[PDB]
Amino acid sequence: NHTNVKFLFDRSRLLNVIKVLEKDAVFPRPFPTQEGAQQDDGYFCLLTPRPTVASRPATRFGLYANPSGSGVLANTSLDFNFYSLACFTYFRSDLEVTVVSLEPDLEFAVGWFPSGSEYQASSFVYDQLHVPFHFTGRTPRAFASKGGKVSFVLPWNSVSSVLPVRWGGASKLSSATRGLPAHADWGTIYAFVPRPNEKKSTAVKHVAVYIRYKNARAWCPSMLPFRSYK
Amino acid sequence: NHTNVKFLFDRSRLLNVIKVLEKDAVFPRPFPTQEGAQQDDGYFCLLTPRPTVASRPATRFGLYANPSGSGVLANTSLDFNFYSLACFTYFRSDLEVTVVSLEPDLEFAVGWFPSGSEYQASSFVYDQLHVPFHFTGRTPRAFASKGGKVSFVLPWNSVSSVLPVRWGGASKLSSATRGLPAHADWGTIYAFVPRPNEKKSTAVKHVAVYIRYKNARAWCPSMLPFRSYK
Amino acid sequence: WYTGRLNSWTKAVKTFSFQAVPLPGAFLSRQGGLNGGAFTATLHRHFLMKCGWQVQVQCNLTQFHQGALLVAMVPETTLDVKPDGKAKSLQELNEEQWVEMSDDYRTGKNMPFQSLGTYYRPPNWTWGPNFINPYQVTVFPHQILNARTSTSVDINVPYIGETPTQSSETQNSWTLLVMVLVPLDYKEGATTDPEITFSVRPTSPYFNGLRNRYTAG
Amino acid sequence: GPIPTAPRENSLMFLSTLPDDTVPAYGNVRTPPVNYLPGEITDLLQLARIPTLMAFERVPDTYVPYVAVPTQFDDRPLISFPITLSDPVYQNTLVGAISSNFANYRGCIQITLTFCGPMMARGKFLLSYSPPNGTQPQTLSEAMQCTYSIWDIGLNSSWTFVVPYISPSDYRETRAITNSVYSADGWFSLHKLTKITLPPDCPQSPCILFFASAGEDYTLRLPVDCNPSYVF
Amino acid sequence: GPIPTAPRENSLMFLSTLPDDTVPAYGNVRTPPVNYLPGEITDLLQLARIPTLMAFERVPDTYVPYVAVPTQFDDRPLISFPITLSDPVYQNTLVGAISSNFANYRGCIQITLTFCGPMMARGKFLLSYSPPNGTQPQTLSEAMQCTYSIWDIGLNSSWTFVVPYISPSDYRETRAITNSVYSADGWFSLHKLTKITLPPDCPQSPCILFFASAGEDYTLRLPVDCNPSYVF
Repeated sequence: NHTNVKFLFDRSRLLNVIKVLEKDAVFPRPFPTQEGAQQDDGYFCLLTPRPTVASRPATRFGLYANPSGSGVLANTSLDFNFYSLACFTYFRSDLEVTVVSLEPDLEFAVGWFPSGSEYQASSFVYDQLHVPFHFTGRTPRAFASKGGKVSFVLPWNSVSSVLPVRWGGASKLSSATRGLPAHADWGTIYAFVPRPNEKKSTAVKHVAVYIRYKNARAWCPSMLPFRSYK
Repeated sequence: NHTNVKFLFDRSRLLNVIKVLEKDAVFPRPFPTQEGAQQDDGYFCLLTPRPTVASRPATRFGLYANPSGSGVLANTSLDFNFYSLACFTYFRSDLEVTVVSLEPDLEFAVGWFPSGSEYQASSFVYDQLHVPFHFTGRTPRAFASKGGKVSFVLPWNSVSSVLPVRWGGASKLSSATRGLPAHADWGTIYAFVPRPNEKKSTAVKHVAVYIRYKNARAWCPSMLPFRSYK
Repeated sequence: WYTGRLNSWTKAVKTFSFQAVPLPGAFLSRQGGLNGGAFTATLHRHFLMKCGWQVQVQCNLTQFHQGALLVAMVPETTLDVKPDGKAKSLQELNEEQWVEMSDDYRTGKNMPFQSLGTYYRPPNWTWGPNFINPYQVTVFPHQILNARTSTSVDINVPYIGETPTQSSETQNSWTLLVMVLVPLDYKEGATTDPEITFSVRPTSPYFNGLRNRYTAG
Repeated sequence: GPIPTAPRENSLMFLSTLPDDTVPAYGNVRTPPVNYLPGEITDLLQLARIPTLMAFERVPDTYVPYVAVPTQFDDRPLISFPITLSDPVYQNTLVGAISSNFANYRGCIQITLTFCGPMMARGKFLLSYSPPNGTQPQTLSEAMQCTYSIWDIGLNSSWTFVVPYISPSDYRETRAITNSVYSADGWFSLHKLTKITLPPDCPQSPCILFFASAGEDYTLRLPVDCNPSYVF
Repeated sequence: GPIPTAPRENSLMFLSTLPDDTVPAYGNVRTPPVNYLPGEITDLLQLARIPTLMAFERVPDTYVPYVAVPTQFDDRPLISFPITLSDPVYQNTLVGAISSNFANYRGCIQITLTFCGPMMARGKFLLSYSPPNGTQPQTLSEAMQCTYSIWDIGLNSSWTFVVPYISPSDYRETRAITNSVYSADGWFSLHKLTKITLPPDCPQSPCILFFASAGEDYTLRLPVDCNPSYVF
């Protein structure tokens, strides 16, 4: 029974590593983007097996094999395991998320919103203490003790009927890039510390992400990636 | 079914941040208040979505957009989410309370009393150690280990049949301000450390508050706040 | 029934080379000298469409000919565009005459993408999800074209799509391609460089909406 | 037997939307019955159905919930707008406000119009809807090709109009961060069909009003947290 | 009564393949029905059954999925290879790719061949399989002792061939870190039986192709994690 798609696609795998928020911060802005902006990177990540760049959907995958240069570097990701696993033009399943710290004896919470929405900015001031509004909202916020462990299951949250593995259409009449999907994701995830911005610290914190597919289904078989004869 | 008021009003949201008690302390006194009093602020908070100032009911909302000045600043709060959510002249529901620390590895307990009562003052002396009486009483006192987490549900505790969202009457025959309700709250909450006052420390501690509505109902629809065209 | 002319086979064509006809997109450019005349314009006055397809091929070899051609229906392909992100021109078609294999297509490397801008460093592109696997093409609905027995092509693919229906000017979920399995060879005197002709038929369409003729953005 | 302690994977956590209840604190309470209050509410659809009045910025900071038919004539529509809830025109309607607190919607949109003018004046009007295309239609000729209806001035005073629900999905984006097929759905417009009649000594410049309401199949989804900007 | 707390031996742990579920987060959701999509997939065997084309490095970086019958004659087989999925020849077949993601396999292997040449030419071919031994057989005489079959050129154009499943175990190693009995299973070869006929004025050098597919009893086991080398 090992060949069953359900029995195959029911295990956790790492996705990406992200830093820990310490302020409201500005969300990344679409491309092309000019210099001088205050948008910060490496704090927000989108839930999607397909390639992405700088927390946004993408078509071509890249890597920084050349370290030297000038400018701002970017994040990238792609589910090597999922893509190599099998062939399916279409796919749908519930996405399960789990997070574990990568620093000694740390405590924090996590925040999420589904597709179509966007990060909530701005901050309040309580008794001379500034706190971003993202602490409270309509959507779940999770809390864990020191050490840390977070787990829950998100339901399907995209308008499209299924998730296209290799799509070839366009999304809009003008300037739309061919083949770039629209909402093939489960939303965005982010982490933050329940402390006022006034007590920000210089040392950076980093955290990994693991995901798991539940109740997977597929359609319209396809091809598999080529491997060299070198 | 998402449109159902019950399915909507069943999630936790932040309310306010307060300091941690270290002594008996004097309760705030009604307005107008003259200088030289020993009443201290930022320790007691009332459970109410409607606007409040200095831990007391209020009519007009204010904010300290101008930091500079002289005198004593005040606390304020209003459930942005609840007010923007919908329209209902009347409302009633059980109020659920939850508290989490905002400092590293802290332990404490919480204390509460319902409407109509007031803070119990004065302190005893045991074997040359002074302890406020608020430690013991007729009403619940909660205890948690280090790190901290507090949760419980309070039943409805006000004489009025429901909670008026936008009221326009008066409470008393003489000097009563029009539209200011009387007991639209679930009581007052406060936090303290189980240590003698003799061992007070200078460093301040701060704690947040989260609330959640259970089994909500409404009547007599109303209007919604205006938004500018700027 | 719409008919179109493709480029003519020549022995100079290498192996794994190909050309494709993305339906219904090719209609806009009247690819291969094809003019439906009714559906082509009817699409303009509507926005949403949902129909099937039915294709055919022809190529006449002779007793003293040999070769092998691969024809298949590959969905969700995006090979009908230049690497920049612009579809090829008629001059470019007449020039190339064929799509030659390249590591770029093997890896999905040079498929269209958005430039990052001045804020970012230049990333090194390595791979993409629209790669081409030359050998495993046979998996999809397909047929062979052998000079000794190549008669014609026939296929009937049911409708597919991320949604029950899509916009006409953008939708592309089915595509026809031809591949040269064995390079053509023959003794001189018989039919030289036979032509390749294609036919297309939609089935059970349902045009949606109503508006004036679509206007360029 | 002893506690067969099976440790839980991720206990000792706080979660915002945990459905289960908690421990009671001060049970054994009694409450005053509230059956005497009428006008109970069940779902926001009750308020969403009741119509309200839209508005437009004054023609060259005062938005106007009415439009007056001009004496001048042109082939372009007199008033039109895209059907997109993020537009300012809906930015104060009850339907728009409620929709602003959800990820997506589903169903038809209902529009109503009203006339306010003289006694012995008559005229004709044409209502039309146009799905999205390269650009908004301009000429009444181009609009006529699209779906349209005839509204006579004198037959009735409110020729109700409903935009059919058309989209290549099951829902649509309530807010449009970037223009997309699932977000915008073209535009709607009104055209003056023929010159109206000006009777003796009656005032001029009649007045017309428009109202919007959610259709019977209107439905929202995926609640979110509000923007607190209105406090400012 | 009070919680008869029975502490668990190793709770407060995170495990990759824990089968049980977790707490729902945003329940009470509805989805668009997807019954309209045809071509549903159940197991990878569906793709594993469909045949595909192998290839070989060009005879003295271009692998070739075809072989042409030469005019020269020798007793050695014209094309042969070991039956080992790790070999390059299978390194792009669907069966090979799928097998590369498992510890072990089980079942028979199916092979198909096709001819592409002139009209008035005929010939004979011999197919054979040889279990492992000291070294691969070379002469058609030696091969003839092993299992073999006769494929006529003219009777049909694809004389399907299947290698029987033989091994001293229940499975075999999908990949061979070191040569072992359970890993390799000898070789398979094809021999030209007799000189083919060259008719008047027909072209020369006919073309032959080979295809591979998993047998009806083919089965994998013990999934593993992939090699991500293909990204480079």
